[PDB]
Amino acid sequence: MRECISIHVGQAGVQIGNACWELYCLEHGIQPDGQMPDSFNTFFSETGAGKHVPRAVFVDLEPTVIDEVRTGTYRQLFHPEQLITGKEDAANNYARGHYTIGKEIIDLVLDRIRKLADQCTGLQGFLVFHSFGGGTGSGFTSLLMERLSVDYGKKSKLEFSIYPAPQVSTAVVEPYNSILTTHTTLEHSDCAFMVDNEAIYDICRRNLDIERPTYTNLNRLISQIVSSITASLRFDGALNVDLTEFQTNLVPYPRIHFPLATYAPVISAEKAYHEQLSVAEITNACFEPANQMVKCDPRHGKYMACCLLYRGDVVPKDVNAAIATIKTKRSIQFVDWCPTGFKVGINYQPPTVVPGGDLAKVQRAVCMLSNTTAIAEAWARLDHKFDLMYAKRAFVHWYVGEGMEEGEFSEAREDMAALEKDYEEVGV
Amino acid sequence: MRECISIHVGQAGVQIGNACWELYCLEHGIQPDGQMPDSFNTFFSETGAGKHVPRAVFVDLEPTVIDEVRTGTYRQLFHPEQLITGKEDAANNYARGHYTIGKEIIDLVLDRIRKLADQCTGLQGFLVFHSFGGGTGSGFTSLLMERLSVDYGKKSKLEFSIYPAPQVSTAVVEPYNSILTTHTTLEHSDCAFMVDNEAIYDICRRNLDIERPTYTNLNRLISQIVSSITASLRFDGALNVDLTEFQTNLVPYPRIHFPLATYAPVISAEKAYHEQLSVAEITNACFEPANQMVKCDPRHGKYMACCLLYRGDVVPKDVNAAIATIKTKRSIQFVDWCPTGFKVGINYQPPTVVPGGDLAKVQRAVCMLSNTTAIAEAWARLDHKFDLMYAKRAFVHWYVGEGMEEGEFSEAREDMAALEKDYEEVGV
Amino acid sequence: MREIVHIQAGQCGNQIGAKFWEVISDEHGIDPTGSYHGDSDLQLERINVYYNEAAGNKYVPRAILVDLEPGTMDSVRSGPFGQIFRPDNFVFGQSGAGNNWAKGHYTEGAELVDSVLDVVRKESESCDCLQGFQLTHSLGGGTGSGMGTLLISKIREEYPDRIMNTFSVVPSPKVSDTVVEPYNATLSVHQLVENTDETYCIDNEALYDICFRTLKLTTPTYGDLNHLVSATMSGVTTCLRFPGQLNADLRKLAVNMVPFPRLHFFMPGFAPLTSRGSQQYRALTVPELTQQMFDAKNMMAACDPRHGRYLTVAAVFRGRMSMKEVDEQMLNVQNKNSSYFVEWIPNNVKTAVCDIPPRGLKMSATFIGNSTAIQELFKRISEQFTAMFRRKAFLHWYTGEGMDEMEFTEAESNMNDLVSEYQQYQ
Ligand SMILES: CC(=O)O[C@H]1[C@H]2[C@H]([C@@H]3[C@@H](O)[C@@H]4[C@H]([C@H](C)C[C@]5(O)OC(=O)[C@@](C)(O)[C@]45C)[C@@]3(C)[C@H]1OC(C)=O)[C@@H](O)C(=O)[C@H]1C[C@@H]3O[C@@H]3[C@H](OC(C)=O)[C@]21C
Ligand SMILES: Nc1nc2c(ncn2[C@@H]2O[C@H](COP(=O)(O)CP(=O)(O)OP(=O)(O)O)[C@@H](O)[C@H]2O)c(=O)[nH]1
Ligand SMILES: Nc1nc2c(ncn2[C@@H]2O[C@H](COP(=O)(O)OP(=O)(O)OP(=O)(O)O)[C@@H](O)[C@H]2O)c(=O)[nH]1
Ligand SMILES: Nc1nc2c(ncn2[C@@H]2O[C@H](COP(=O)(O)OP(=O)(O)OP(=O)(O)O)[C@@H](O)[C@H]2O)c(=O)[nH]1
Ligand SMILES: [Mg+2]
Ligand SMILES: [Mg+2]
Repeated sequence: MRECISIHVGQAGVQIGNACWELYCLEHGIQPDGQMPDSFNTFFSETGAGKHVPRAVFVDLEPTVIDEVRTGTYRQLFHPEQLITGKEDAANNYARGHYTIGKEIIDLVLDRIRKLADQCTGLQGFLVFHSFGGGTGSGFTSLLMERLSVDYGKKSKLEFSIYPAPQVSTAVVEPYNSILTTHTTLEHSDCAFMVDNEAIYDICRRNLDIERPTYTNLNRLISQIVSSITASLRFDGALNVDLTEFQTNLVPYPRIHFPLATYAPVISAEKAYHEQLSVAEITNACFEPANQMVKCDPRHGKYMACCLLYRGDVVPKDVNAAIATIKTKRSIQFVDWCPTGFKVGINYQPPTVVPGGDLAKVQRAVCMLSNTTAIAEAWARLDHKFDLMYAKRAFVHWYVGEGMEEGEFSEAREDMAALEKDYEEVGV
Repeated sequence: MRECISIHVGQAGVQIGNACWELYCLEHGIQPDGQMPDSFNTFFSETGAGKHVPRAVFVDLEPTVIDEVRTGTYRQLFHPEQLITGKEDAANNYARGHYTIGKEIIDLVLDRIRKLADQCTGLQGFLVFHSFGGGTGSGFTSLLMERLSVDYGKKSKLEFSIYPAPQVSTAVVEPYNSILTTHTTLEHSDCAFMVDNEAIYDICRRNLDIERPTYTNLNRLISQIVSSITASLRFDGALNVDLTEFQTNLVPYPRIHFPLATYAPVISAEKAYHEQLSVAEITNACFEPANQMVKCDPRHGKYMACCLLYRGDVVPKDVNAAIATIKTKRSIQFVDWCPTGFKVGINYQPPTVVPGGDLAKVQRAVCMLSNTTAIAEAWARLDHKFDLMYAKRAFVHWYVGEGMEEGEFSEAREDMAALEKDYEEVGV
Repeated sequence: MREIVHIQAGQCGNQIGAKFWEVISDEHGIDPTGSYHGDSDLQLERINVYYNEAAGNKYVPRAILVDLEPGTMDSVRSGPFGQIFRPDNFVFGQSGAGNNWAKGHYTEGAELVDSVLDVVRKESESCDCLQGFQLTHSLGGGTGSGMGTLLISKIREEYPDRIMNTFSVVPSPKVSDTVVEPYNATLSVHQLVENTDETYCIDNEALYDICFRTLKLTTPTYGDLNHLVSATMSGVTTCLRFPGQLNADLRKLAVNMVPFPRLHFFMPGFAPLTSRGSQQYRALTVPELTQQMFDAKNMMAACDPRHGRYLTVAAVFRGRMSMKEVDEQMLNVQNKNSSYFVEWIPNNVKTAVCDIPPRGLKMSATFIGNSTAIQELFKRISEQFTAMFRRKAFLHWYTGEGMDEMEFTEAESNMNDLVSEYQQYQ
């Protein structure tokens, strides 16, 4: 009755969407053939006789990553005119993904978005998974968001962006892409949650006792976060939220829309036997800085808004008791102009466990979305690296040979300076 | 509903804790799996469905002693985050435990103490097990007592310390560590019970008729004494004490808090068949010098406070008659400023026997604690040893190369001279 | 029409109050669940002094239980006759006193006394017209002395025109049970000279001596001593509950006993206490009860009553007896040994007779004496105090909680003023 269209662009989007759709087809008992041997209408569409096609569009510029989805275990599932592919990749070059390569695929993917948005009645918003450092995951994401904000007006539009780690890095033309993308998407998205690779590496080392995690464990954790967001829409609870609540509750001014996400409890199968995981314990474990999924410290800033999403066997009285005993501690400090700084949601259906994974079975689980002023410090680091690679005009000719003049870098630097000034203003 | 947190530091504290948790699991019927087929609440925390985990923290700087606990038959008992280790031992160097190596651990063990003490509602005090003659057992104990007296304020903090013997010794630099830790812990502990190795060797030689005792027999006797101290909390009795009363009865002046402990009746199964063990017999027999578990002469000093803890099948009338006929004899003489010098506690549950052990089945049991002026003489012996190894500056460079000046030794010997003058002052 | 509420504070007061409610509920004939099953009619017409009607002929006591650790509360609740009380009357803390007077009066009692006084005020609002209160405690520890003292003072500032009794066991001469015992005794007596109407003094040693020389027991527990104390309490208040030929309630005993308002420390006793072997070798006559009352080794406090003189004596007899015999024998035992009685008071003895005896006795008697030789007890507290107060021993545990040394010198001067007033009249 109320629906959502999920778009995955780029390699990071395709792999996070692989883990997410595996989790979704496991939660509602659906086989990879599409048949289940009714709430799933918020994500699926019934095709004739016991066949469910999902509402997903997978788009990419390189035909190597999608053609492993078309021959994996989910060959039967997605519709063949939804997995759109290009011919040549962006080559970590935002000028290729915005101007030259991306503009022969955008009309076809917008026709598929228009066709999937006519099979609904109560369309609530889109969900776009993408990275920051990559080529198509920045340029094609910003072009897609610009066209969606022109065409679809005042509907919701959330995001999932991969935040670049401070010390750990793969590319070298990365902060160019980050500053250009954050300048261009600053006027079209509605909210955008952040996750960092290095914090999830440290989490899987310290908590889950995994010494060598590959990308499957990281994508499983990201999928757990998206599942905890949308499980207030897929089931019924005592105190429930939907997708148009978050933009009203977490974004005070229309350019501060980067909250960071946290999950709890993340423990192994061994240390779960020796622990009682009540609501006060997991509420306190959400708030200690060794468990954040972005490598920054909330002690170096003040909270502007906090939103908790609970699942399982929780009663609201000790939820209120736990938030009460959180609000007295001095370790945690909230901002002055916001005395009511919480938004509470409680759902009934517990989280399930994907077999072959690394998580254990728990009854209760929390997902936190926090909008804090610590993330300004992270912006500082990225800004500084830009200046170094703009001090000597390094790698600029690759971008200016593909349809971008030199002043765009100055514009992006000025807008990131303005954003750091806005954060400093509302914080200090 | 009222609890205690026990911390074990160093090898001697870890092994005494091994015997103590073996005995405490044997008393209340809990198997080493942590499942029994509610008094144990004062020591064990219930975890979900029939699992009781202990309230203990094990910490050492060398990983060869905790690993036997992590692999031996109590593998399934403790929480695996409560068995903390390092990488390099203190090497009998007080400066390596207090200053250099011992500071990479203390934030972790303070976090574990803070995370265990938030699950309590009636927390009554701590119990720290350590020796004197060693490196981490003196340095890490002093630094931990500093942090606990700063953080946790007015709660009672007890210690169980191995006192160095007159003749039997292992290390060569023992009196240095003893003088330094006695200077440092004198301002944060509330009561520290002293036990000796040589007197337990003579008790096992003469009473039990064991001619070659290992460390296991000594740790069984120490566990019996600590169990008799805490049985006033784990059970229900006619005239019962708790953990806060001991300091108010045994500590007249706030720097005389070194009492010595005794247990009775300690016999074999061969002499147990030929004597009736009346309450008057065990009350007169805990007051003889050949049973006192510190190698000293109680006839050469006058008593200041006594505390008797009875367990099993006793009635109060012959208890008071036995104390009355104690105070009529001439050799057992009390001090002038204290006409009332006895504190009595009586419990119901008899002492349990460990299988394969050495103690006999008996119904009545006495624990005695005594605060007397004999132990000043023992202090004098230690100071004389210090003086000889301070006439030639022997072994000092190992200390001063790790972060301790040459002023601390003169300071600590000054405070030992002050404490000797205090004992002689209140005596004469 | 005259109702009494009951407050028990401490460990010793909790045990004695538990045995008291077992004895009283056996005497009036109700089950451990609270249902009435009596065989007479007189067991229910004057039941309003201790119990409340509740919803289908169940009667609950008018008792209030307070302690600083939950151990004795849960031990009293789990035992027999534990389902009688109302569960809102169990008030407790979590901390514990540690046998400090100061930790009971100043540190934890200040947080518990609000809830205790709210329950006392509600039970006092529910009653019609009360006679007074009573409290059971001990003068040797920290919960009993400190918080019973605090509650006594608050109740006197709220209800100043009632009679407030206290049944308090005191420290023993030969052998103690706490090292800081005379400190607690001196400060608590310094408050109880002022703020109470009468106080009954019980020893643990004289109870052991009655249990050894007269009752000829081999193994006495604490249950037997708390039964003796409860027998004396019920014998004191029996004239309120049953009709008698010559009757006397609490205020009558107040008016008769204390000549000057600070001399309200008595010594009680019970009769007949016989063995199981020599039970069938004696009679049941009033001369045997009277000679067993005025006897030195029967007194429940370790003071030799022939070391001074008697001020006033009260005697409460129970059963069906003859008043000529009673009054002739009080005359006989008063002119027999005249040196032990005050010269300037004629006919020292006060007499009362109730009809219905204890459960299982043909006849009984209760003795209450107000004598001068109790000064000996007070002497042996004060000198002990001065020994420790000549050296400031054990003092910093009290001084760390909020007291000064001037309070200790004030309390010693108060107790020596009381010994002076006792030596005045002999
Ligand atoms: C002296 C005597 O026989 O008294 C017994 C009690 C009875 C005591 C009984 O309760 C015994 C007590 C024992 C001496 C001690 C006892 O085992 O421990 C307790 O807690 C007692 C006092 O309740 C126990 C269970 C007994 C035997 C005795 O209580 C005492 C000695 O304090 C008591 O239950 C009665 O019913 C009394 C009724 C008649 O008055 C007589 C007797 O009491 C007296 C003092 O005269 C009783 C038969
Ligand atoms: N007649 C009884 N006297 C008792 C009993 N238990 C203890 N005592 C007496 O109490 C004294 C020991 O301390 P107290 O109980 O008086 C002080 P209390 O325990 O009430 O306070 P806390 O320090 O808060 O525990 C000592 O004189 C004992 O003889 C009992 O069951 N009966
Ligand atoms: N958390 C997570 N990060 C990934 C994953 N795959 C790639 N990344 C990160 O994505 C960034 C690289 O940019 P990509 O998104 O891979 O580039 P692209 O989308 O394939 O587009 P092209 O430039 O055409 O290759 C790096 O920071 C990677 O660490 C993944 O599976 N999980
Ligand atoms: N009763 C008893 N005494 C012990 C035991 N182990 C060592 N001791 C005594 O402790 C002293 C030796 O110093 P240790 O306590 O072993 O030093 P440590 O605590 O291990 O600290 P490190 O120097 O880091 O190894 C000697 O007096 C021993 O008699 C034991 O297991 N039981
Ligand atoms: Mg690619
Ligand atoms: Mg070692």
